[PDB]
Amino acid sequence: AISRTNENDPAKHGDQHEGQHYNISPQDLETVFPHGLPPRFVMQVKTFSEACLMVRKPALELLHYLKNTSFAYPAIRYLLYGEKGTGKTLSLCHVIHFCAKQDWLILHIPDAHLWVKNCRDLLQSSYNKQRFDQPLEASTWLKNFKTTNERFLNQIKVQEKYVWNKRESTEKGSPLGEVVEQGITRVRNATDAVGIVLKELKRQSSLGMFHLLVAVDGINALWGRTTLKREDKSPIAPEELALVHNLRKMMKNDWHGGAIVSALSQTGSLFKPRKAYLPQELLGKEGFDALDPFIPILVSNYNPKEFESCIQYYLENNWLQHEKAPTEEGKKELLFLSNANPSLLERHCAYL
Amino acid sequence: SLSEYAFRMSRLSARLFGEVTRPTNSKSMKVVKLFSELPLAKKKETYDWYP
Amino acid sequence: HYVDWRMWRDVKRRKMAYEYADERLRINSLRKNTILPKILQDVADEEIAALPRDSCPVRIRNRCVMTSRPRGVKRRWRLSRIVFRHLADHGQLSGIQRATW
Amino acid sequence: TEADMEEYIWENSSSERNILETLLQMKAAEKNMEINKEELLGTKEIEEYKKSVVSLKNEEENENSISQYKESVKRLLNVT
Amino acid sequence: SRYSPEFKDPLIDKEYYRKPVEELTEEEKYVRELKKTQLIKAAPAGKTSSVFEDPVISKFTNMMMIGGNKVLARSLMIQTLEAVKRKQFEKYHAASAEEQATIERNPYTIFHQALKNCEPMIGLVPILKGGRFYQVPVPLPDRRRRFLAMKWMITECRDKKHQRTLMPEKLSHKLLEAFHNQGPVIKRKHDLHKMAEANRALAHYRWW
Amino acid sequence: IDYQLYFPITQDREQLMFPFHFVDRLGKHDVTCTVSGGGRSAQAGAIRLAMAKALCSFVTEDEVEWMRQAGLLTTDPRVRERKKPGQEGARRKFTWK
Ligand SMILES: Nc1nc2c(ncn2[C@@H]2O[C@H](COP(=O)(O)OP(=O)(O)NP(=O)(O)O)[C@@H](O)[C@H]2O)c(=O)[nH]1
Ligand SMILES: Nc1ncnc2c1ncn2[C@@H]1O[C@H](COP(=O)(O)OP(=O)(O)OP(=O)(O)O)[C@@H](O)[C@H]1O
Ligand SMILES: [Mg+2]
Ligand SMILES: [Mg+2]
Ligand SMILES: [Mg+2]
Repeated sequence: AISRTNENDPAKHGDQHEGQHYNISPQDLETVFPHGLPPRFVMQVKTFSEACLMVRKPALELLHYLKNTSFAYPAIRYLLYGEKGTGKTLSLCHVIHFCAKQDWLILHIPDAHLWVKNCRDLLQSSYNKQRFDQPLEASTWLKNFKTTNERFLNQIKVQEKYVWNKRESTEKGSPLGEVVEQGITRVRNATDAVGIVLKELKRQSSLGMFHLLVAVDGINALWGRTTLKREDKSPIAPEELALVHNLRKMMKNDWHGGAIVSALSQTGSLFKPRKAYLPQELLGKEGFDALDPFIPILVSNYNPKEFESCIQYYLENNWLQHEKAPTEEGKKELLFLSNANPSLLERHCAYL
Repeated sequence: SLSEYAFRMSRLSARLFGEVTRPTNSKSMKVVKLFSELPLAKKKETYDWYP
Repeated sequence: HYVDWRMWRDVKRRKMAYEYADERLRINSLRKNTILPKILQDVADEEIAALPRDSCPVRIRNRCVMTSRPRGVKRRWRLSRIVFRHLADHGQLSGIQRATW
Repeated sequence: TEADMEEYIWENSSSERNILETLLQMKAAEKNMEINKEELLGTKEIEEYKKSVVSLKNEEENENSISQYKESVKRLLNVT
Repeated sequence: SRYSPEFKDPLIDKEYYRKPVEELTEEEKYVRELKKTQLIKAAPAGKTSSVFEDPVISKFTNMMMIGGNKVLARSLMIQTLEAVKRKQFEKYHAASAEEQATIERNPYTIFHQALKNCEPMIGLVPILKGGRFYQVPVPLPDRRRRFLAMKWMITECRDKKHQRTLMPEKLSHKLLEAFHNQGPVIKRKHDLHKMAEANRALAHYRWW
Repeated sequence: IDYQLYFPITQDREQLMFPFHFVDRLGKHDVTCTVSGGGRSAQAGAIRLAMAKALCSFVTEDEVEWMRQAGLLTTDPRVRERKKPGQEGARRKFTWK
């Protein structure tokens, strides 16, 4: 097994592990990645009965910044950009697994394009009547956020009195867990509970209690357009949504004690061309201005070394059954058809 | 959905190139199209159709 | 000495449409707007409807100039398909040939 | 307004305000009294950071201009 | 046809040309020189010289396509191959140590064998004798039975009995049932075999 | 634009590979083409034929004859057929009453 690495702890990966897959344990997979992993990578975990992720330079470069990150300075925004199917989402997961092991607080937005499209029950808010709430989409996230950070939900305590209703309110000094549970049980104050969670975590982080990781995949949704419509069939702007308005506050570098890692994505985007992958094109003027200053990190296609170890992980699990696959001439066609592209290569090998 | 600078600039261009200056709707712009073209009946293909 | 009375009627129609072209244009201009009062537009609706019917251009018919055929007419030559082909089949229409491709 | 300008100007812009506020929180973390606008802009690092934003906004955006802009932000934020 | 009779069909086989001149027989050697003089048609888009090219999986894709939408017909075929592949891996991890030796995981070997288990041997052809049509048993040719196997599988899946099931899940389920000699497509072959063996008394009406 | 980006459909990429795979020299040349007109599948075929013709200068005479016998150097003459005045289509006829 030249494609696997025995070091399954992401705090010790380096340049000598590049190209080798490391093993994410089942306990960490359910806890760390309830909703993060791509939908077509969970078929591989379910079929291979193991989640093995490659160590590449994008994540190694980004792990080297989060180790030497000063927690006194304001949070630094890191942006992963690349062509379609290049692994930026999976690279982000690599960093979420590095920070979860070090008792960070993981604020993981697995796909932010889902909040700006195909919303059936778009209730008007009660805390502010100019904003709309998304109860079905905020309560699905709280259940996963609770799973990842179950331990901290009791240590962390709120510093204000949040009134859900005249009858029911949460008093200063409770556990944050109560806020989360309120939003999961009622599925109508959830959108307001999410806003409280973001506000408390951001404020407390600066104090120094816990390190915060804001992992937002598909971050070009926040400053784009929506396909949601009002009762009068008028387009809704993204800042009218209460869930999308509170998430822009976490992206601003007005707090310290944490890092902001995000990843662009044209898959699921609105009113963007297929070949658009650069930050300005996807983010736009509004997005670039808000994020600026930010550190963009490029994710590219498999290089020759990384391409061979991807095919040795598929051949070591007997996932390439066609008798010409393992030969030297069969790999030249896979390399050509995919041009060393993880998704195109992984989509062409699924039916061999 | 235009800025004051852009809107006023457009008005300025409409005065130099001899366009409409006041805000007029689409129904009232046919008057510009009725007097800017020759009517069908005065065209030479109409009244000199036959030998 | 026109082909038939149907042709002769159109000739008058086209002559009366040329005399009232301007008068009708000036009166419609008032009607075709949202600026002038309805009171004035209602008076112009009665003035343009009192003019002879033959001044209306929608009564003009593009017939053939040789056989006065109302349908099957080509506007560029003002001829019917039957008269056009006759001259085209004898090589009398410059540039006109049969198409094969 | 800015929407009417057909050419991006760094002066009095969001980029100049964002990087200027970011550099003031960095001084407070280091407990320093060097809080002068003119001095910060004078630095060469700022000159390279404003030349990259004015090239991304005006000129064609390519992978070479996103890497030149990245190096200018790693010196201001001390991200060696 | 825009091609003349002179034009001959091309040979995409890549291992044929490589054959050494020493192996070339006198008849074969002659052919190779003759082809030089002949004009050759342009290879169509459907078939390439890849190592994964399967003529049976390309013909089955063309028999499902509707209105020239080959991107969707090919998409359904690959999803079906991946569904057969994923369903056998799920039946292989949950099987006993000695049951894993008899579990096929190659979707192609399943596709070709399932279609071979549906090929009928004899068919019924209506023959006019004495002013009446008799469904007399006639031996189907090799191509006919290969075509009927594909047509029946696509008709069964298209049949509107499954209310809301996607073709990849339907075609994959029928291919795994025919692999084990089960299902309606196999039953449809038996019903044609039971009617050709009951009406064998009229096996002399035919002449050819 | 990189070919995989320009040609998303695999079939189109397969056509591009065909010439090089046949002469067993994949990953040995750099191609820069510019196709104009037609549609998705018409552009690949036009590039295949151009690459194949330009790849005959870097192969032996015997290999060029094999390419010819494989249909890689012939221009497909199949083009759309015209519609006739009295029919629904090029060859389809209106329903006979
Ligand atoms: N239901 C409820 N939600 C609250 C309450 N206090 C805060 N929130 C949630 O927390 C979010 C942030 O609150 P706050 O800091 O006051 O920000 P804001 O009211 O939105 N003002 P702005 O949008 O201008 O920054 C609010 O949008 C709402 O979602 C409360 O008492 N009840
Ligand atoms: N580091 C890696 N280890 C293992 N597989 C990978 C890795 N990177 C990419 N892949 C393969 O590529 C596929 C797609 O990767 P990913 O979902 O990260 O693409 P993406 O960059 O997010 O694309 P999009 O822009 O469409 O979201 C994965 O399902 C996986 O099979
Ligand atoms: Mg992604
Ligand atoms: Mg009217
Ligand atoms: Mg047709």
